[PDB]
Amino acid sequence: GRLIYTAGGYFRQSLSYLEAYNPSDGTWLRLADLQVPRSGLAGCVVGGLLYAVGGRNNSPDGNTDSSALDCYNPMTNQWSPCAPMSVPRNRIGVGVIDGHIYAVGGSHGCIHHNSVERYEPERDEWHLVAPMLTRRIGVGVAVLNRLLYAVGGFDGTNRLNSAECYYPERNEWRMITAMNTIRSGAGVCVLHNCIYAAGGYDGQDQLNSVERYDVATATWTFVAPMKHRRSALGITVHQGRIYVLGGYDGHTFLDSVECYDPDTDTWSEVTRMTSGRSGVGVAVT
Ligand SMILES: O=C(O)[C@H]1CCCC[C@H]1C(=O)N1CCc2c(OCCO)cccc2[C@H]1CN1C(=O)c2ccccc2C1=O
Repeated sequence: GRLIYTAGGYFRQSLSYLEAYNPSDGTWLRLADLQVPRSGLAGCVVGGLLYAVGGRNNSPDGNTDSSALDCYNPMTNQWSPCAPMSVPRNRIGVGVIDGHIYAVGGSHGCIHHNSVERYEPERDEWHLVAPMLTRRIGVGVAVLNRLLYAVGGFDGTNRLNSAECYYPERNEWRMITAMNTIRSGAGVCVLHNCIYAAGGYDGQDQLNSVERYDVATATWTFVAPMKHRRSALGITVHQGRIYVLGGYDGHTFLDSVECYDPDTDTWSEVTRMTSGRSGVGVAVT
């Protein structure tokens, strides 16, 4: 009985919502709020515990980029703060290998990070690893074949279609094939040995198209597009299906949740969030 957790987001100001969707019965749970409201964060799971990483607190009182790591235990319904990152990271990407959380790219004020760092839950310590070849904010991250892929984003001057690949054992980055479309704030995940890149922003318009990286052929190819255009969308996989949650379409903050079936190559709206939002962090446990 794994649930889809969504944490934080933005709608007029940065949000503190933690809510859990159940794809079996379609119910939404109302869990303990984040201690600090955050947008542009990322979510992940290690050892049955949900982690909220980075982001930014937009309010009427002002703006503050977050270096925070906070840990949620579904058994206790309690948020506990963890050791902070070396620097604040808004519009962050996150991935997990051997129960270690990688925090990739993002912004602090005018700075656009190429730097990367790794968290050890057993020691409660962050440590820097080799930096990315490109500065990326709004970067999508995916873990495949025990390698951490960084996909798309924004380097301060240009929106990016390029992508690169981290090698944990060698501690080095390597550029892979570039995407068909330029994407910042895309939903990036792994399903059936492929990296999917859904939606995002190309510089002009928000996108509904989805493309899929195959490792053997080393090529990106398009699959069925989403019903609604969206950037800054939450994304995850649950029982062999991709779920995209919310986002921004240039005018509206979406409450819509669409679900991809790779067998039929079709998207469909499975539920709606309790309110519309963009820039959420998502994970499953
Ligand atoms: O971070 C920010 O300074 C804030 C500024 C206020 C709007 C929210 C937030 C933002 O700008 N976000 C959301 C996070 C995010 C992102 O993070 C993914 C990890 O969770 C990756 C790529 C792009 C974005 C953007 C998308 N976005 C909007 O929602 C939006 C609304 C109105 C005008 C322009 C924009 C826009 O550009």
